[PDB]
Amino acid sequence: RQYQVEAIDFLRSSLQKSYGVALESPTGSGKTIMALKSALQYSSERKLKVLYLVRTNSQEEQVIKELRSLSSTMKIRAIPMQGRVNMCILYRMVDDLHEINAESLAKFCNMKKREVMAGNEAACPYFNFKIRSDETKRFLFDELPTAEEFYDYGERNNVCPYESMKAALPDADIVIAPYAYFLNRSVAEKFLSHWGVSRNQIVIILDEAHNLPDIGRSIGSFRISVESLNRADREAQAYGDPELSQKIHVSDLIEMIRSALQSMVSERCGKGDVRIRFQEFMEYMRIMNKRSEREIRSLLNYLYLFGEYVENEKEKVGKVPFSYCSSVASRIIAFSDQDEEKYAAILSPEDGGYMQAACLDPSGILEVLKESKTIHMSGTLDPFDFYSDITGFEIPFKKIGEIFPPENRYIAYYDGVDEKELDRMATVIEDIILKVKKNTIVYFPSYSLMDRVENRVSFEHMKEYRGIDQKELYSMLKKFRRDHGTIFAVSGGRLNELEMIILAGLPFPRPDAINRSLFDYYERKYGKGWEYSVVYPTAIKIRQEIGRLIRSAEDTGACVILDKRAGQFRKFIPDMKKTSDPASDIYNFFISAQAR
DNA sequence: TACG
Ligand code: SF4
Ligand SMILES: [Ca+2]
Repeated sequence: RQYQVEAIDFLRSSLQKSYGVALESPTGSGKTIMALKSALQYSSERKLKVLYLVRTNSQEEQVIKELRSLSSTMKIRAIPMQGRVNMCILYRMVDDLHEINAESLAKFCNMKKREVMAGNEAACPYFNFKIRSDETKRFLFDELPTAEEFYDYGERNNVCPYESMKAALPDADIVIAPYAYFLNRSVAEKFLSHWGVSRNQIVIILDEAHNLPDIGRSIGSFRISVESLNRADREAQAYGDPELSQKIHVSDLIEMIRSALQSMVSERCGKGDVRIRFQEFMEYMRIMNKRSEREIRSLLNYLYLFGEYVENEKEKVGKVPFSYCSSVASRIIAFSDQDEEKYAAILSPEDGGYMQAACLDPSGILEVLKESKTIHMSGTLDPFDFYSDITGFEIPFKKIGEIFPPENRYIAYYDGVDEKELDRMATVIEDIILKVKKNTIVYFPSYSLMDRVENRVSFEHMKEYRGIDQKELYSMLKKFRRDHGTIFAVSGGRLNELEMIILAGLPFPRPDAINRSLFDYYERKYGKGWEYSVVYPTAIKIRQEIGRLIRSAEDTGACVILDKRAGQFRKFIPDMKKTSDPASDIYNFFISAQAR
């Protein structure tokens, strides 16, 4: 109700006079409706389309549900859009590649469609008149499936989801797409073109925008792994392993690359990840092979031209024209030409060994979004100054504070909590749990600590473990909402029903190379390394978790933070109490709330 | 100064 009116007003007027707007508003405030109504209002006046970017299928389904409602209220021409990597049914049938890209799939699809047009309808049996049928268009526009549901619909009806989405798109006013789809600039431009629209002509809603920095860093980062090298090696043998020069064959070049990477990892990586200089890869190359830099560069160029050859050979024989040689050479070459200030060259022994261009500053990647009107929504994004510096977005901001009765939520920190430190941490967690007897999830900073703590004990509990799983995460959540007690999980993972959360320590980031790189970056740039690389991400983590506790005026919930250093976060959690025995303090809180 |  009332919080929504003033937020919509603020969002609407802000768009007239700025390139975007940022709204913080708590969980349960209806961010997606506030954004939709503001954007639709604004866009109807000026004849613009609306693009809603989401990071996960869960954010996707939330938005698509809201949009389905409005559909009765008003006429809503919305579809999901995703690229061929997720929506092409055919290629995972005819091939099992371990890496893929959009361009290889365009070439592959276009060839399949030509074969179908030439009268070989079985070449791709998904490419048929149904792509443009009233049945298909009605299901998209009237049912408004998620991309997952539409893929499932497409399999069942023998019709291609990708092409169907693309055919409906000129007639969509609203598109729900992954950040990863739209922020791929190559893909983006084809996509705007099939939409029939310029960047000037859209309002983009950035769902859960507090992730925007990491979404930028992630799409801006790339790596070269040993395993990628190995797949290139195989590809080289299959395609003739030609001389690139001198008496250096493709496989020799690959061996040079791999052995350099392996030597770097063996000599440089101690405790874990380490930051190196970009030219160091080249140095190893030069010294191990007694070659100049210009000679190694020429060989890398020859390796890319070889990959071009492989893509061409694959294409003409009907395969997906993806080349690991091409993919590897372009990453090695880009790795060596990277902005030494905005990026960190990172060496890791993880996953068999890799080298990475870690994008430290996402403002560059995120900048194309300024060509559109943007709406940045999150529960978890003040101090805006921090967001602005980091994203490069200088736009009006409004915080909707608390909308729900403050007495229905108890947040506290306890300062009592090494091998003795664990035993205390466990004893403290135990009293709270056994004594309070309510549906709880305990968040740990690390899996190690989770395990270390998961004895002493015990009480029944479940664990968002190791490499869950996607499927298993659902069975787990569903268990927790019925035969329901205590869940353990880590702050990195994908996490009435939820009544308590216990933070077994503050989820500070690991002091690894990337994080130290980010610290150094923001320290050199703003003298705020600690604030931007440690404090702000941790506050965000904490609030996202707390935020799930109350999603209604009548919802009840407690959170306790088992950490001395928690008072430091009051400036992001201003209502937080200190406690000296949280067991009883919390216990008494739930009694009070039971009174009505 | 202060991150697992
Ligand atoms: S029509 Fe669809 S399924 Fe067939 S190749 Fe193209 S994208 Fe893949
Ligand atoms: Ca190519």
